[PDB]
Amino acid sequence: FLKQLASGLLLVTGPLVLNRVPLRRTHQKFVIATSTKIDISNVKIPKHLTDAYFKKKKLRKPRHQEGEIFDTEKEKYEITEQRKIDQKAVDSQILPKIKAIPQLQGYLRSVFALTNGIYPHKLVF
Amino acid sequence: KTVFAEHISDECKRRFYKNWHKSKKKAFTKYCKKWQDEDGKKQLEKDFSSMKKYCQVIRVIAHTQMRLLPLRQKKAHLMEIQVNGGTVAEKLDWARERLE
Amino acid sequence: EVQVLVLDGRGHLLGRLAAIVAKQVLLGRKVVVVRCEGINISGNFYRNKLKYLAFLRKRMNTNPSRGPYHFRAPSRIFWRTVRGMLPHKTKRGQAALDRLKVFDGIPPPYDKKKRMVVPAALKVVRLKPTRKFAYLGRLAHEVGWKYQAVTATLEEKRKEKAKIHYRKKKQLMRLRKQAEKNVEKKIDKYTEVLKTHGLLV
Amino acid sequence: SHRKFSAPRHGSLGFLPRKRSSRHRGKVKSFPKDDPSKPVHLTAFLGYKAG
Amino acid sequence: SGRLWSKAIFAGYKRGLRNQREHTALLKIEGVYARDETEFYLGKRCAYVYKAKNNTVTPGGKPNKTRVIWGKVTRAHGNSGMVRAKFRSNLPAKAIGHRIRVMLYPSRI
Amino acid sequence: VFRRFVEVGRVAYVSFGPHAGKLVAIVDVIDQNRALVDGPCTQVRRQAMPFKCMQLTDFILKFPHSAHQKYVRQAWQKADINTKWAATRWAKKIEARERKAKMTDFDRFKVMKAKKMRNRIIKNEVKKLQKAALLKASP
RNA sequence: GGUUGGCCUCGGAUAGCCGGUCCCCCGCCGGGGUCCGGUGCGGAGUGCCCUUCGUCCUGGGAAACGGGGCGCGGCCGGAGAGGCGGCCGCCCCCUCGCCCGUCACGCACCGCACGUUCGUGGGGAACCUGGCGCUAAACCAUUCGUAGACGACCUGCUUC
RNA sequence: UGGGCCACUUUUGGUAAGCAGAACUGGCGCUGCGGGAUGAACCGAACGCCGGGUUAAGGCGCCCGAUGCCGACGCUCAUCA
RNA sequence: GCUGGGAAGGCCCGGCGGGGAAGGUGGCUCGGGGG
Ligand SMILES: [Mg+2]
Ligand SMILES: [Mg+2]
Ligand SMILES: [Mg+2]
Ligand SMILES: [Mg+2]
Ligand SMILES: [Mg+2]
Ligand SMILES: [Mg+2]
Ligand SMILES: [Mg+2]
Ligand SMILES: [Mg+2]
Ligand SMILES: [Mg+2]
Ligand SMILES: [Mg+2]
Repeated sequence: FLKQLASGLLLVTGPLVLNRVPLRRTHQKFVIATSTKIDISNVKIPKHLTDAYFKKKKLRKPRHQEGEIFDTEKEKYEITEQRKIDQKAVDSQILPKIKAIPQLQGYLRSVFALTNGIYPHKLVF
Repeated sequence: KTVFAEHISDECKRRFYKNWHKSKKKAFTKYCKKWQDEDGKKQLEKDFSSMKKYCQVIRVIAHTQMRLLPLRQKKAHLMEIQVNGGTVAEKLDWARERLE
Repeated sequence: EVQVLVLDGRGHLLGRLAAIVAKQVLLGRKVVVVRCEGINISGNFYRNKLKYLAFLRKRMNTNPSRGPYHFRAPSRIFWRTVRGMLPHKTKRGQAALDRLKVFDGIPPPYDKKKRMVVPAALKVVRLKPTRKFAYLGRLAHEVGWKYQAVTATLEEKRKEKAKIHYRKKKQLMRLRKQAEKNVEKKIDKYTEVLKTHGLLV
Repeated sequence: SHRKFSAPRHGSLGFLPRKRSSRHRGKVKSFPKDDPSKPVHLTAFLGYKAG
Repeated sequence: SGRLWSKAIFAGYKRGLRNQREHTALLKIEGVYARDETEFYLGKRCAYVYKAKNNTVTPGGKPNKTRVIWGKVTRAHGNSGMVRAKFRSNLPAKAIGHRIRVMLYPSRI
Repeated sequence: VFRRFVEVGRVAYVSFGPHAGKLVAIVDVIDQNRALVDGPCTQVRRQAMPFKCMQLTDFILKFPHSAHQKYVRQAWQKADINTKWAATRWAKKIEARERKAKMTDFDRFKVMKAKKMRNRIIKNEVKKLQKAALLKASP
């Protein structure tokens, strides 16, 4: 977790080289806050990483009225080189702090699952 | 487990048919070959050994001889007759030597 | 849960175990009770035999073949006790009753599996030690069950095989302890982690 | 009320389903109890009622 | 890669002995056998997932035979860890003794 | 057959109730169901306590019955029951249970990795021992 | 239509248990008697096992007497409902998979549900594709009369 | 409408009666609902169609919602409890 | 906040004491025990 945005959405990046999660928004209702943390104080999140930055883009049927000629092109969202630049900028100062403490990178690489014996109300996260 | 003998008589084989006239008399014709081929002989020996090891009571299937009677019927009567008086191995040896 | 719950009926009280089993099978769980001849009933044997004989007396005067069916196997006796606690005349209750399997002795499917125990139904904790009790196997045998002897012989045969299996398991555990004390320099690093987090005192 | 005089019931309920036998041969239904001390022997036979 | 939902059993409807309020359901969550343990699951989303004969649209996927009725845990029931749940449509009675999933989605931890 | 008795001075571990998890000393007995109980060094003031929530330990202090808390505390500190208790297998089983309960997600992950490696090494050595013990050619 | 890792097993006692070890008897393994530990069960079902992001550079440890075979062939065990399990021989493969690290990559689908398994699920027809194989009965009609209200039942019908 | 009946208590005749006859209040009749397994009258409570909360009388092994409390103290063994 | 302006309790070996005992400490006596 990096910061809370102006809309209350969380900005997260489990670094893209670890678990394929980019700089992404998420809702705090739908995340579990674990007790393990890293000191990401003194890392600089770029100022332009805002809700306007992360809002989805779309453009359909401006001049198109009757749908018989397919508009199913452009459905492939493209990763902007700006997004790649920002991902590298954030990761280049997040990853050194992750490697500081032992086997945290593997913990971030693994996913959370419920084993048939374990119960979330008994789990300490 | 049930083990039948080779060369079952026609009067006994009639018991297995409701219409022996229209029948082609195929009963036990593929079972009887296992008394002569090597793999079938091995299987029969294993059946007898397992009966010795696991069975508590053995019976012999025996049939009457219809042709010796003055009756109209030619279809033999089959029944299981219990073998008493001895160990299971002893009564299986007795029944095996009494087969046919 | 999703697995089959296998319970060992020895040392359990009839009605207590039947109530637990009935609730389990009504909750959609598959329950198998083995060794129903080891089930106990509180109260002395003559009293419980009198209860069963009074059950035997209840038959349809006009046609006993239509009348109540008195099952004499201990497994069927326990099954009928559970059916008394299920709503067996509805489809839901019949499905619950179908999710239950009862055996006298431990047949080969379940004699190789671990058997559970229900402490809330156990005679040792539920019954004062000064109280008398009856064995379901003896009660069934004396009200008409025919296979008490053969089940006893098969159970002793099974117990001999289980003793051999247990000796092998103890040998393996001794060998594992020897291996643990053998490879110790290359193991104490992870042993320390387990001890730090409370596994492996 | 009770029947005026006592009389034993007609017939036995031990043979109660007075139906046609499901078999013609007649089955044994109980062979003699086996004791292994005796010599090996057969326990039954089939015959035909001549007269 | 993993289950991510607690297993629950649809035990029945909220009821008296001779009256049945089908609009709310009782669930037995695995491992929760005390009333003081049910606090974690209050408000959690729960789903009854089943299969039917015709295909239906799947959000983020191609149509399959899987259907779902959504709901959520509303309060605790009794002393033994049962919970109450309100689903969008009252649960069918064929689901009694079957699986409900409690998804952790609106987490408070 | 019995090795532990309810007696004046017997230290008991409280298993449930308001004072669960603590140690106390039995000071007096009442009515076969309760005891006067005082843990002066374990933060349990003197009070009645049912025997049902007690689990007798192996430690016995020496003081007369219904002696004051000063003397009970002196007997507790002399031959200090706190350290002796912490050294027992019972107390460290309790401690292991507690620190396993407070295990976090990261600690669970690290425990899984360590247990993985430990079990693989142990089972490799087990296979080695079985293979070595299978070379038997003797009359 | 369900389901969303597995547990492959002593017997039991409860005013008692469990484990280990040296002497005696049972044809090299168990049963005793010592002795040594543990017992709010830690050789613990409040337990144990497995643990799934995938690859690429790239070191150290574990291993290297190692892993994977719907590959064949053989053997052994299991009968209570064995519907299962184990061991060998040859061959064909990678030296990888397990832990700690180096290294970057994969649609990063722009916060969102039915995701994730059992699963090559069960049942029913049908099409093509190869190998190995089989060539039957039942009922009616007729006949019998050990049978019989009718059904049903007992019987016979090109061989010495 | 002018056949009433039931219950607490008072009460007459009768051995008594789910009998016959009075007094008082309530009820059933005319009234569903929760509880008493079942039930005209007992206990709770009276009713437009619903959602949430909470109770009454009554309950909480299983049928069957709810004690799956580490409930408290005793008493009791019944071969018709 | 109130109460008996709570009751008990903790610490100050509470100190100068006085008294009462028993579910009797030490000591003494008697009877059974471990070198
Ligand atoms: Mg009257
Ligand atoms: Mg009227
Ligand atoms: Mg009115
Ligand atoms: Mg009314
Ligand atoms: Mg009612
Ligand atoms: Mg009644
Ligand atoms: Mg309401
Ligand atoms: Mg009730
Ligand atoms: Mg209930
Ligand atoms: Mg009486």
